[PDB]
Amino acid sequence: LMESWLIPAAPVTVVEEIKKSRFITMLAHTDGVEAAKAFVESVRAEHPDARHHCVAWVAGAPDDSQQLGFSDDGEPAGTAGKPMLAQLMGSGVGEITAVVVRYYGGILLGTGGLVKAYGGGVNQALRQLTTQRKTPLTEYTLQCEYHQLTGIEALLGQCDGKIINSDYQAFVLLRVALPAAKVAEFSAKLADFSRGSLQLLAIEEE
Repeated sequence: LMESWLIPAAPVTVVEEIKKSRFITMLAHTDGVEAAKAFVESVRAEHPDARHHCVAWVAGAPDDSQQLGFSDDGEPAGTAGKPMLAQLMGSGVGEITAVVVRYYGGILLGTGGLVKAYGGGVNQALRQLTTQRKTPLTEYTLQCEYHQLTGIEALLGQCDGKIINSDYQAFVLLRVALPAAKVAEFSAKLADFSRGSLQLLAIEEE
């Protein structure tokens, strides 16, 4: 992927009136697909009386990792889904999802008309989105002894590190994650803790 990226620091909600109809775009931070799906429910729930609830998202890598998605929910194919996705791709903001909510007003508009209501809707919201940088943790592996477990968890946590997954065999096989800034400080701390016999390694297979 890439070093770091920007993500949403706060949700956004904007509304608009097109030919007596009611379009309400709602943005928000969503890391991963469950997250995206998570608030589609809330926006649907919240507006049962609205005919359509079109979606789109990126689970940001940002635009490097394609955890991209969309949906028309009854609006003419390629007219309520892709348009809003291309805005999210246009923004260059990872980990975000969008929902347009349609309340039919009695007057129907063309294929163009729908595209400017959906694509455009995500466009307006995007003008009010506040962001924040996000440097993802780096992941390494580390084989230690059981009598060093608690000790290592603690050192890890002091370096803003997180123990990803454990494997309890004859020895402990740990998959750790920590800021790439703090690796050298962690290694040093680690070596002093074990008299230089612990060996932290950088993942490779994937």
